[PDB]
Amino acid sequence: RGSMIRTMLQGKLHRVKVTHADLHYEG
Amino acid sequence: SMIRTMLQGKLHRVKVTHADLHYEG
Amino acid sequence: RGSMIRTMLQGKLHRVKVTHADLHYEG
Amino acid sequence: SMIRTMLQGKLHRVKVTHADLHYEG
Amino acid sequence: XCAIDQDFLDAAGILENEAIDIWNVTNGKRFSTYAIAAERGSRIISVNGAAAHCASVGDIVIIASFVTMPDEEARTWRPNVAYFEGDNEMK
Amino acid sequence: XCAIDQDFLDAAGILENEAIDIWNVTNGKRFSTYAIAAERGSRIISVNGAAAHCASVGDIVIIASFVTMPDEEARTWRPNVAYFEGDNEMKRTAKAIP
Amino acid sequence: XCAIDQDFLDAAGILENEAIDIWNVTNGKRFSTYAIAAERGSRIISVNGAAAHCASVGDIVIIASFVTMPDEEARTWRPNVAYFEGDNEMKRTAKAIP
Amino acid sequence: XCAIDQDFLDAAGILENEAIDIWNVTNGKRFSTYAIAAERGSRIISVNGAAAHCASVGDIVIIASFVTMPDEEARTWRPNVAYFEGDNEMK
Ligand SMILES: N[C@@H](CCC(=O)O)C(=O)O
Ligand SMILES: N[C@@H](CCC(=O)O)C(=O)O
Ligand SMILES: N[C@@H](CCC(=O)O)C(=O)O
Ligand SMILES: N[C@@H](CCC(=O)O)C(=O)O
Repeated sequence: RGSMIRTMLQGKLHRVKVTHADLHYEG
Repeated sequence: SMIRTMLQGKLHRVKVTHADLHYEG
Repeated sequence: RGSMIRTMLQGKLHRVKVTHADLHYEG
Repeated sequence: SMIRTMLQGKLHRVKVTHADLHYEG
Repeated sequence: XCAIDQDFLDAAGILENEAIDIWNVTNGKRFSTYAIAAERGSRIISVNGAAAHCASVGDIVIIASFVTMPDEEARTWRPNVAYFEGDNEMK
Repeated sequence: XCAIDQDFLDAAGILENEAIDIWNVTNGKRFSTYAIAAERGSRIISVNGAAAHCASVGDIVIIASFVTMPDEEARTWRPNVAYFEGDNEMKRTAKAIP
Repeated sequence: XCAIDQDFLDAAGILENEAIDIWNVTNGKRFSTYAIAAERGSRIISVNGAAAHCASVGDIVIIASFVTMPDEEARTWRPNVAYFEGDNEMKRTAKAIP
Repeated sequence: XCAIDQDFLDAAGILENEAIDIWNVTNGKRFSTYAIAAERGSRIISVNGAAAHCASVGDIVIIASFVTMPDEEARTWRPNVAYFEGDNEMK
């Protein structure tokens, strides 16, 4: 009860390359 | 015990209609 | 159990003026 | 039910000793 | 802060006084503030206070809120999305 | 960080060591730090440490704290708001002010 | 926002609609958005919406998610890490890579 | 990311893989990353990956972590602070 709660790295994609960029994305 | 932060909702591509630097509220 | 948790404005100081600035603060 | 976000701890005025843009870990 | 037509808050599940992220498609700025209700049907999106430095009238923005929940629930969670065009016409 | 008169903390419901967001109305800078109590009645707002790059003496700022709670409580939640004018003179309403 | 091959999401333990941080190694920009699933095997990383101001095709990024948990679980927690090279070729270790 | 002498993590209660905020006193930049342990006694503070764009060797920084807890506990909570001078000499 009342426990102190940490924010932890859950997971990561390390050094993936961006494949597409869409400013006008409609979703 | 693992708590995730999730998108609750969004307003997609709304336009700003007014800007009020001096707002009092 | 499993309730969805919101992040809400708890309170605010509205349009307070900064009185001091101390880059080299030691606390 | 109201949960606060609190400073847990801090390292005050440490100096950066190394920078590694190409880190692999 | 950002005042938002109540109909739009209703559609997105965003609450008055909730933390919101604003992502400005026009100028790329990203900031975090809280939501205020504007009159239903007004179609208003008003950036108030310091946030006025981050958006101008006519800028296109995305306004988002986030919630926390356990992983088991998060796996099937569905966000509330409302889509706009033109002069803040929903759909 | 930001040292704040304890009376101002009480009015806004902000706790010593609580995370705070500071939104600078004068210069538009937005940053996150934590609250330090200053002496009651001092009317101090002191930006300390790296935060001193983001605000100057005389700047007008909004200092906010956020808390988490379930949806049902969130739907009727009332934030604690304090309004200022003049020499960091505190009021309970908006609404009064030049 | 950021659409990401579902295989990459599985490897990192990231969920559709989860908040993610994106740290751009190429240009130094740092931003927070949410994850969208792209088709399995597509190898897609697509920055959509306002996020397209912060990353370009070819940029190298780190995409992270954070979760909350009590201290005792945090002290033995192991993040799910996926390492990439080449044509978004995924590896389980660091450690292999040019 | 940021690799930090384990003694320093021990003093501040900061965990390996915990979210941390870095506030750069020298150049004013502010960013968020996660902690990695460096060898105990090395006195290392290494900014890795994208974070290298935000700090240079010799910059003075403040590194902080935050936790959540109920209001009743938060009222008496005490953070773990370690103070440094010179070449990362604690105290
Ligand atoms: N200055 C706040 C506005 C909040 C308020 O109106 O008090 C913002 O900047 O985002
Ligand atoms: N430098 C921190 C806070 C720590 C302190 O100086 O008291 C701030 O930058 O916002
Ligand atoms: N514009 C948002 C996400 C919403 C979308 O375009 O799918 C981003 O900016 O990061
Ligand atoms: N690029 C991360 C480093 C994390 C990692 O090493 O994967 C940062 O920018 O803060």
